[PDB]
Amino acid sequence: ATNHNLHITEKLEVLAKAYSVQGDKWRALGYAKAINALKSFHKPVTSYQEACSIPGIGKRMAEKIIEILESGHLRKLDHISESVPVLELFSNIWGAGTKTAQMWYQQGFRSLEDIRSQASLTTQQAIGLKHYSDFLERMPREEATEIEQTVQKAAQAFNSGLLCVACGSYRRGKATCGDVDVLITHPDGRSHRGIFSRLLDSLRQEGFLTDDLVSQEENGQQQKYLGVCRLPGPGRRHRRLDIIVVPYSEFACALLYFTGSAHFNRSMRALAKTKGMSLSEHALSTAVVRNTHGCKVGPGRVLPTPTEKDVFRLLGLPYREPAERDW
DNA sequence: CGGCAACGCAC
DNA sequence: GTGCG
DNA sequence: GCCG
Ligand code: NA
Ligand code: NA
Ligand code: NA
Repeated sequence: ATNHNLHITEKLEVLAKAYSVQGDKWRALGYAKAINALKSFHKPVTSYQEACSIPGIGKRMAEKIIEILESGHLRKLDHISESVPVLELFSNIWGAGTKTAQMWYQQGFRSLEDIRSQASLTTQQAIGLKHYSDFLERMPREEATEIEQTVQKAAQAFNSGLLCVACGSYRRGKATCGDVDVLITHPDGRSHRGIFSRLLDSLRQEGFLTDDLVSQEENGQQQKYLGVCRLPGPGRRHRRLDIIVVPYSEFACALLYFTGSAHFNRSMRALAKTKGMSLSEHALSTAVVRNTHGCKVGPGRVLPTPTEKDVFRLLGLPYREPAERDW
């Protein structure tokens, strides 16, 4: 879908990025949703009233949209802190968010070399810094495929019945991916247990995993690994890789969650909410039991969902293919 | 005005 | 408990 | 920022 409001959305993206790097995530979110709507509008926006009519665009956003449209500029841009470029630079380091970026900036740091030479770094941040360039690039989906096949080969050697699927943007069909998230499970509902640890060991022994950001995270019955991998061969770059092992009964909800996108997951959680349910990476459940003070006193009950279609069905929604889940 | 999800891990 | 993804 |  052609963007008939490019000059507009271009200036709005710069402002949104400013808010995002300085910590105002909620304000940045609002901009991102409004920007999406603009890029996909059938024609160049021509009036404030019309702008206001689009879902996601309120008075404030319409006010800026019309300003750019009629004046060609957005004055709010000329008042952006000069620090934004550096705050984005620092926040591009895996493990370093806005607060850390802010702190380093207040210490006078301005470049990556400054960081490497004078900044205090967590273990995760040091790995993120040393792979700065590799991690900022989006890999061709062809490489993500090789990464997924590598994990799957190691996994299936332990149990040929395991089901492995790369999620994230890869599953949504994008030509390039910022990372690879391999979701692993077993149809018999129990054989996924005792795989996670030895799978990581096997991949580590074979030289595929090069650094661990979080060797193991236990979220209910789900086990997650966050790390760094590199395919064999000269010229290969280091890439971000997550491996998640889950019980079959939660496979559909895990698939949906890790496939995303982050915006799609938000709309689905909100929608589940309007229907007295909650949707997480674990399951689709009925609303939690609350007391006189609207406080969690008892978990809602899990509504079994064998496949993603079941989740949409129970939510009264038409099924949506992964490629259609950017928003 | 408050919600926009909730959570685990590193520190 | 803060920060991060 | 947007929305109820
Ligand atoms: Na600003
Ligand atoms: Na970061
Ligand atoms: Na507010």
